[PDB]
Amino acid sequence: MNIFEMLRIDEGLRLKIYKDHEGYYTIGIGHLLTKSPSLNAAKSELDKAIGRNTNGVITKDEAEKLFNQDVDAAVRGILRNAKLKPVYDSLDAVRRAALINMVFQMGETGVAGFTNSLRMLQQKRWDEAAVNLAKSRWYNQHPNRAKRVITTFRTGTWDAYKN
Ligand SMILES: [Cl-]
Ligand SMILES: [Cl-]
Ligand SMILES: [Zn+2]
Repeated sequence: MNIFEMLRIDEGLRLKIYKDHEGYYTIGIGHLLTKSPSLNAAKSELDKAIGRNTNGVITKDEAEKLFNQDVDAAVRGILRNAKLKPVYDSLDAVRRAALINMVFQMGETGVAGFTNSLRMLQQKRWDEAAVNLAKSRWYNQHPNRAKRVITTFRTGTWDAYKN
């Protein structure tokens, strides 16, 4: 398993613009288009992102392209951040993936705000981190997804994702 497969399971794949669980316009593999309520604004953004008049629909390949770009950006977000990098650098491969997943979902800034959990993870206090991470809006709004990520941080294995 790897980050891509992991995120593909958590985000799914949709080829037509859709409203996500937060009520925003998204497409492909969790690719947010706009937090605005206008579909037009979302189509504009889509065309801009893809480089063609899409009419709100894209191909698998195009979705995969947005996805590669998005995963790249999450990583770069991590590496650039003073609070995230040192943690990331302390972790094993599986756990790094769980950090990336969160950054992809919520943004570098968002994750950087989990001071306490970050600190526990850096100290390798897994069980503690996992409890702390669950005390969040993130967990409460996405219990199944959040449980898969937290487990991954807890065990360092891909178990939550096997299926
Ligand atoms: Cl793009
Ligand atoms: Cl969920
Ligand atoms: Zn959400």
